Amino acid sequence: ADLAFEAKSARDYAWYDVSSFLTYRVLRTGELEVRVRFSGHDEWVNVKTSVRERSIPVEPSECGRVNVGDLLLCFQEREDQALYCDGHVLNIKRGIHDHARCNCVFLVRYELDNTEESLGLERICRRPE
Ligand SMILES: OC[C@H]1O[C@H](O[C@H]2[C@H](O)[C@@H](O)[C@H](OCCCCC3CCCCC3)O[C@@H]2CO)[C@H](O)[C@@H](O)[C@@H]1O
Ligand SMILES: [Zn+2]
Repeated sequence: ADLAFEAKSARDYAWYDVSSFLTYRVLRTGELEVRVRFSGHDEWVNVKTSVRERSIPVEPSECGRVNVGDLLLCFQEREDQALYCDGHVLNIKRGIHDHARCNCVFLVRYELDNTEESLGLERICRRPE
């Protein structure tokens, strides 16, 4: 299977699945940027910093491969809005569960503002590798 990607947006700092790439441009400065179309509107995003390989769901049977200090894309639901953004695992309370669903609790620290939330596996994706 081929590489899929996600891009970070300058509007909200959240990551969105990239559908396709349209063109590119070089800045006076030398930074390279890329015009990205999102799946589901259109943006210039820095290649080095704001585009990476798509995060990957964790299945309950493999919840053990998530550790502290791991970087994860987290579904951060609030008021109304819901953003997928980066946080790091600070701590894990492992639960008693089978392959069907994971009741482990992952305390994450969101990178942007250092706020803290407790998430289920269902609201986190790991990074490749
Ligand atoms: O590249 C900058 C940093 O992040 C990397 O991940 C990112 C990396 O940033 C970025 O350059 C690289 O961009 C690849 C973006 C894909 C460009 C687009 C692809 C479809 C059509 C061709 C053009 O993606 C890496 C993942 O392949 C690496 O994880 C990191 O080591 C590296 O320093
Ligand atoms: Zn688990």
